[PDB]
Amino acid sequence: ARYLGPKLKLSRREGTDLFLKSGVRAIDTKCKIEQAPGQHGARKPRLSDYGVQLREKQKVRRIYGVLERQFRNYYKEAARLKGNTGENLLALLEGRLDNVVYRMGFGATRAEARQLVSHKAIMVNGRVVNIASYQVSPNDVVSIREKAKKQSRVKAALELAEQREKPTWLEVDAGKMEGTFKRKPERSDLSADINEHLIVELYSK
Amino acid sequence: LSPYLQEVAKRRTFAIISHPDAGKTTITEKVLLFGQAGISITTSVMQFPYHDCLVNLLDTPGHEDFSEDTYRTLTAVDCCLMVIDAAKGVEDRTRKLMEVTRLR
Amino acid sequence: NIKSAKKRAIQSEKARKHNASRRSMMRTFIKKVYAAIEAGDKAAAQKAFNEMQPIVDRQAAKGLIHKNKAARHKANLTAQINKLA
Amino acid sequence: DHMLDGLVEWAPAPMPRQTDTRTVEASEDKFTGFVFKIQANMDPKHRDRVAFMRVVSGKYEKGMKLRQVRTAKDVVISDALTFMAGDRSHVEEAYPGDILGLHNHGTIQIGDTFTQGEMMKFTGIPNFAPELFRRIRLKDPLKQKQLLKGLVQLSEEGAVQVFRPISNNDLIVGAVGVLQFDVVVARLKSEYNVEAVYESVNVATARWVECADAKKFEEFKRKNESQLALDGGDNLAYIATSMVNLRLAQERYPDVQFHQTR
Amino acid sequence: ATVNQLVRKPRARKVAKSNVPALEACPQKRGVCTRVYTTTPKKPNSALRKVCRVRLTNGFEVTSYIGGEGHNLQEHSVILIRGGRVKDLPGVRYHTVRGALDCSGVKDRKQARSKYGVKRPKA
Amino acid sequence: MVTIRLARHGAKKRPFYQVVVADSRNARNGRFIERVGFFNPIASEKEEGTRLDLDRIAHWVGQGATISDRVAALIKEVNKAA
RNA sequence: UAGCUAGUAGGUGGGGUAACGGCUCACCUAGGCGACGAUCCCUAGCUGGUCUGAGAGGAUGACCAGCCACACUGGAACUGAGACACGGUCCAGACUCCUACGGGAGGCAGCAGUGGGGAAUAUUGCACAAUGGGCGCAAGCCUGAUGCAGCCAUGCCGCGUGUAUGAAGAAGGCCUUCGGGUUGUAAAGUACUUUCAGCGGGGAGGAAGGGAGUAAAGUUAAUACCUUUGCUCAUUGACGUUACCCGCAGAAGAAGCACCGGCUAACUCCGUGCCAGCAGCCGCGGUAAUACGGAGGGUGCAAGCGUUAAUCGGAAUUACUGGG
Repeated sequence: ARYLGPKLKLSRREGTDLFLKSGVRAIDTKCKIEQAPGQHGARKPRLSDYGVQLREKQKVRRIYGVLERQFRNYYKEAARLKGNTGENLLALLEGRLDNVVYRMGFGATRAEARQLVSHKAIMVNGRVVNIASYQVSPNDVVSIREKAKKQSRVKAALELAEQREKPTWLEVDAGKMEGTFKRKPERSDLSADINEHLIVELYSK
Repeated sequence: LSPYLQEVAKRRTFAIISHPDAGKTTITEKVLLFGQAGISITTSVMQFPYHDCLVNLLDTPGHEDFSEDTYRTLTAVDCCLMVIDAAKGVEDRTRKLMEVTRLR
Repeated sequence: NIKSAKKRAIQSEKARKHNASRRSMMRTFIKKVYAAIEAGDKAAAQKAFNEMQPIVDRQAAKGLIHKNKAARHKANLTAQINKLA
Repeated sequence: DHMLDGLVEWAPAPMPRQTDTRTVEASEDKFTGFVFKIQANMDPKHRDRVAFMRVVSGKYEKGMKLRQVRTAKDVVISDALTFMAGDRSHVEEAYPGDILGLHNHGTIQIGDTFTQGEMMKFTGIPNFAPELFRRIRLKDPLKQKQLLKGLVQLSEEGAVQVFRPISNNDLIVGAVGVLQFDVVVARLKSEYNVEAVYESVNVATARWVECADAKKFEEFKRKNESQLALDGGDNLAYIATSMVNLRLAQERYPDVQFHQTR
Repeated sequence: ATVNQLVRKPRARKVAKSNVPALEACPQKRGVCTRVYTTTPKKPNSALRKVCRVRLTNGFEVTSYIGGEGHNLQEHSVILIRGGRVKDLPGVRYHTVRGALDCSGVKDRKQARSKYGVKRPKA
Repeated sequence: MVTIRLARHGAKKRPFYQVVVADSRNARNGRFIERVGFFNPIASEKEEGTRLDLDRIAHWVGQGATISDRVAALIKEVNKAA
């Protein structure tokens, strides 16, 4: 299910920083970004329409860590909702539990947040959840149980939370590690760069 | 004097072991008469409709290439019936069977 | 087939004479009245109808006749014996 | 006719038999009927393969629930055949000191012990090491499945242990004796129709069965991947073509929780 | 047009026949597989294509193409037959399954080993 | 003979009974006249545990429906003064 | 497949069915069906529904459910409210088995399971704990329906197979213009954590009922018997070594499959040389192959991945929507 491989090769493959190597350290420049995705990365591709659709889809997926059948299930869930499909799809991607744990700063990278959810540490509404694909309902409270609280791995990785944008739609206590979930995020608030329209194009055909 | 042990005493075991071409089949077929009930490739068990007790039988193929049945089913049977012909006499089959039966 | 509930077989054998024999004698009385229809004697027809009426009502009572067959017999046979008379 | 009086007068009560703890007498409970042979059965429409037992201790029950000790499972067995005058008679219980016949489907091997909770073993299985005769090469090659099933049915027995190499042909019939005409005659049954006439093919010495402990036999599988062979009962011996290869196998040091299966 | 003729005679959909006459839509078949020989192909190929005339077990006489490099077939060795045309031989519309019955897999293959029946290299 | 009885719907190890009026010769999940209410035996204390419309049940009592033991226990669960 | 029908079409009367009824017999007439497909042949259980399709449509109807038909084949009757009858009867036929050969026994298109077929499909398992059915006032009995257990990645869904840091940008492989690049934060090292497996302990819920005793109200002459409701006690689990929770240890046991000319996502080197071979279509290989095989690298999917077989869409290439 999980990739568990070259998480920094994917950032060179898409060109943009996928935040898979976020970490305690800052922007690395240790892998020759944008100029070497692989062995023949010096070639300039033709880069057609289906090409940019597939690159955008795999970019959003390797940001969010979602497999293809699972993301197709998210698209099928977002297609039957109201409003528009493009905002609803990114809202369902943000509604994952490991993404909420990542936005709280409880862990440096996304796989660390997925491991923190999976190892019976992340607890929402008094009920411990192991599945990282937990659809977070509005008006919930997420925290860490006392037997797994602050064994330093949440601690220094919380300092990275002092360097992030710290978005509006969720609030962290940062004294007892008790987060608080709020209303659904607007499209003009989440990362301002990814394109949902190419994903709609690829899953519409 | 419970009848359970009194008919435990009425259950006995004789299999049969012998030389090749000795007559296992004929004597078992004729003990079938006595209770109103290549060569040698099977094993047969006869319980019995016998009058006094109910003594079981257990046949075995008698050869050297055969009879690896009887190395583990002479352990099953308490007693032992030997059948020896006079033209054959005491041969290596009988010596192997006595090497089996002296261990128990 | 070997079954503990084979008793309903031979007991139905115990049925298939006796009740049917009653049905037998029932219809012979009915046929007797038809003999009167072939005789032309209205008094003998009335006597045969009075002879067959309580036994066919008793056979309608005992579950053999479903009280509409025997009603049909009484109806059309009464129609015949008062058309003849 | 004079033998019967001697059979009555001379033979004693059935003796106790040795376990790992002590001898179990013929007055106790916890039925000690382990399986002796899995005999080469005559097949009317089914196999059941056989179960001869040692029920000397304990009087039978019709709805008794046996316990497989080597797999440690509570197995409910209500069907038990009595051998009245050779014919496999009806479902009957008896008095202890008799030998049954049960209905097994690839579950119980030779010597699998039975109690009602005494989880111990006997001192049996005097079975030997085979002498590898030739092959199976599938004359009239239609419908392989009668030998891929029905000889595996014979592979659990003490006489026959079928060896499957990786190359999916040339399957070795195990014999401990010399006369393999038994299986050749047994190939003419209701579920046996392939002939497989014999010739001379040299495979030398018995395939010493060995299944080592974890984390260590994986590289032993990997380094000689063309030199493995599946066995009757999903085993891998080594492969036996010569004594020198067995000396190299002993030089390779396969530390093992050893069980002979023979 | 002329809808009254469509009232008289209903509009009939064309029933296209299957490319493989496989006796009521089965994936694979098993046959006797005789007559192993090489065949010169149709026009733009010029090869020596190993083929086999497979007497199937339902009575049909199909001819399947033998893929791979090397085989052990001689008038015998019952195998499995799968569908799919070859576009190489006029009359051959089937393939042989390797990793199936008596024909073993292709020796020393590494890539594309789901096809041609080759197992994973264990060493 | 009509009767009011449970139907045993749901998933594996997840029972969900359907109290329903049906003939005795029909199957458990078979043909029924009409459904009235439901029962969930694994329903812990939450927003809804058991719905049961007593009007149609009284109408079928007025027709001659035989009430089983579980349905009579649910009638004694839905009490008139409690 | 253009004529079909002689109990055929209608009527009167008798009989018969729980009941109208040529359902069945006696008499009279020549009608009756049919080009808006009668009679004949092939195929097919029907439907709610399933898949696909914007819709109209197309195939299917396997699992859930309703009806019909069948119980080795055919025919026939009795019981009853209901059968012209799966585990009821008889006869006729075929195939097995026993016989003391005079005569009998059998019908898994039940649950299991076997032979044969085929590419292809399971265990001769536990229990009435719960529901339902049958009988009994009730307690209790049966239930291969059912509630489950075992196998199969057959389909869907979820989790894991580590995470953070880590340049000498190490070793090995591949390419090269032999400068160097790629594999590659990948691996080694350090610091944490343990989902799921292994082991050791607690532990719900599916459980309502039923039995004994007591009290009250009805009933009755009756504080006796019986019905009903509180209330006291002993309790009823195959699943089950249950779901779930806690503790021990150690990254420790857990990643493969297809493709890389275009369609359609991704590049080189070596080996042959219209040969070996690939291919869903156009298509390549004739000694410089981005197509064959091998290596490296990448791409895609993930406990699944490719191929084959079938349906729909694209196919407005069956056009009623929507063609000439």
